[PDB]
Amino acid sequence: LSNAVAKMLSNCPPGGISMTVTGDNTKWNECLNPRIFLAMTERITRDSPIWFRDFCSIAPVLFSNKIARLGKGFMITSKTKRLKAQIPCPDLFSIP
Amino acid sequence: DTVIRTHEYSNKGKQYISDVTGCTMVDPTNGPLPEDNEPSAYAQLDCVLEALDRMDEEHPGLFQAASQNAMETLMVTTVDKLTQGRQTFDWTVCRNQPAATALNTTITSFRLNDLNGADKGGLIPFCQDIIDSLDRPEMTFFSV
Amino acid sequence: KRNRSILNTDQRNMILEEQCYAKCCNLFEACFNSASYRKPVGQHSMLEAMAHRLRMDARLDYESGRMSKDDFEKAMAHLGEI
Amino acid sequence: MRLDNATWGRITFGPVERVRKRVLLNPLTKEMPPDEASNVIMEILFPKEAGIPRESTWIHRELIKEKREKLKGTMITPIVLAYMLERELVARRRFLPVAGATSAEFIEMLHCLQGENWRQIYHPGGNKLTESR
Amino acid sequence: SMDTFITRNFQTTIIQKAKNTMAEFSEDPELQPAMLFNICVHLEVCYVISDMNFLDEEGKAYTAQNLRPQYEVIEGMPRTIAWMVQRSLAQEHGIETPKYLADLFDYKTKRFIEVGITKGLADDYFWKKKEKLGNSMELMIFSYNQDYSLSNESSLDEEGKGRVLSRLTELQAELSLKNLWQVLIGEEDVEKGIDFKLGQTISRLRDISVPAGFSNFEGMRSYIDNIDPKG
RNA sequence: GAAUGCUAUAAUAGC
RNA sequence: UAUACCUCUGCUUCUGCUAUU
RNA sequence: AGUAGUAACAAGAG
Ligand SMILES: [Mg+2]
Repeated sequence: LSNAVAKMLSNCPPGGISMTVTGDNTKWNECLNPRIFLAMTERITRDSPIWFRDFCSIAPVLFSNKIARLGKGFMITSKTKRLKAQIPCPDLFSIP
Repeated sequence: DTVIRTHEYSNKGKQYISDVTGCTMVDPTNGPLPEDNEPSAYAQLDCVLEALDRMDEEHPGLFQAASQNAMETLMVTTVDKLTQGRQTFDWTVCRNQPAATALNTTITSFRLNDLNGADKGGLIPFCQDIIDSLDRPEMTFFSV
Repeated sequence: KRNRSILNTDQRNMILEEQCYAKCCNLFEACFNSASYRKPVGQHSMLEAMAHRLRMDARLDYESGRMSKDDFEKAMAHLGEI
Repeated sequence: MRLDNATWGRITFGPVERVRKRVLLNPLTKEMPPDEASNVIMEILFPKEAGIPRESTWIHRELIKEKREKLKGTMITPIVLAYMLERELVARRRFLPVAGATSAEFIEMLHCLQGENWRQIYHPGGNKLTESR
Repeated sequence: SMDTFITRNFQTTIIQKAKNTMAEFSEDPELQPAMLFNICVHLEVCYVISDMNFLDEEGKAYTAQNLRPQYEVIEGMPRTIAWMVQRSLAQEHGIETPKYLADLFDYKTKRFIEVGITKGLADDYFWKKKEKLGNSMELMIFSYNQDYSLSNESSLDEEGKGRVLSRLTELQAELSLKNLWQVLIGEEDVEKGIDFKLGQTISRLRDISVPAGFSNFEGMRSYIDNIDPKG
């Protein structure tokens, strides 16, 4: 980075202005799509043998049909009775 | 929240039902370009490719140069490679377990479905068994 | 000492599964000392590997004079059962 | 022994331009690739379970014999002896901020050698190579 | 074909223990049966030399209670087992380990033995394998035209030397009887392609896992492979 | 007058 | 019911990926 | 009560 900054700094045209955008991307995971990653492997492995083009293709294919497990669930309680119970994710729509 | 948001940024995309899982699939790719600065998942394949073509022109042969090494590595890569990844989801018990155990439980289970590719020791023939295991009409596994 | 929360739950079972693999490995390491240092390679059986090594060990232990006839007979007899 | 049979000069206060370079952290008895190094250790500790005799086997026959003769009458666990040799045959080579000192026997003391704004003259002990000289 | 031939002649021991030696080198037993037969004969010839050759507690050779042979069959045993055995023997008796993997070892002679089977001349094939070894192993070459070429110090007795040359010609005749002798004569070469074929399920998942404006994966592949998206 | 590329149970960084 | 004023447990009540290696 | 803070602990188990 020290080397990169130095070159891109000195390469600035005389009279011009060099500006650095301290940058962050929002919803990086939520927005980045598997099918685009599939395209990338296909385009990158263009010269590779047909088996290895396919081998790579699988990982993005699994991620484009992937299923998210919802973890433990939600805990419901009565303050009066002093009772608590974990509602498992399968039984989420078991209660109104 | 993640599950909602992921679909909140893809909702204007192509929605369909998977005839494999039966799941509600949403596809934003090649979708309508954004009207505002709310997060957008609607990436355009052509633009992704053009970007990579420029990258390949700027870095000639890099793609095949990498692909070669990545491929030659895979051929040398053994199965035990998978036994160095902390807690991994084990499908036999549907709980997280140590990478080393999660694998063992999969190898033991595969053998019962006549899948011994593991035994060859290379990663490729074990991986072959994983994408074959999807074709099995029923999958058997030990449970104590 | 290992967290023994496991002793209360039905996961107990796994300790036996472990203490089995442990036995098989620990003994394999007594046959091949290099196993601790470098990953052993082979698509053949662990039993096959251990058998052949011990079979040689016994023969060379006898022919060298580290082992006696009475012991060698026992060695080849016991290995014979496998 | 190096730290003990060393001589310390003067500290100097002034600007030091430290440069981030891939240096050797620990002096080796003899440098080999991990593959070659591993095959040597096998010949020293676990002769029977060595595998295919390689050219390397002959190239370090002096080192193998020397080490085998030196570790002969010990009761320490082979696995420790194995990593102790690996430590002084396999190279620990990592990026560090250095300034006019690259020799391993200097790099090991790098923390005491300088900071951004000061410098410490330090002469280690034992021996120094004519190649490094 | 050779597939049905080897089943009749050789026992399941020699069949499998050759297929493992072939498997270790990563070559298909069915797609190269010429290479299978070569190793099968190579293995069967070696076992016949050690079959009844036993040693007593004094240290003398005799023909067959007792569980200690005169020879050590290295050919057949998996690489890492074979090498352990080869190194174990060398270091014990106190001789240098040969750089190439040996076939047999004589406990009375205290020397390694290299066995070879050749289509042409046994005398010519002796000098061919003399370039690599030199005097590391005591060669013992044979061929199908009743021709033997052993080392100056040959431990193989006259009664033993026959059994080899009998089985060498008996099988060679059995190949000429079934008209499969011609299969081994012709040159056989094939590079074992690292094939990784997709099932039906995973192939379907890939087809539904495509960007919008595509029928199936084939379509997406050809698009990325062919068309130019500049502008 | 240069190199030698790796591969922890800690901590940090980003997701 | 009971043994139980007993017995067992104190990250195992789901802790990921990539880098610094 | 309190800790704490988008959900828990304020013992769990045979
Ligand atoms: Mg961000």
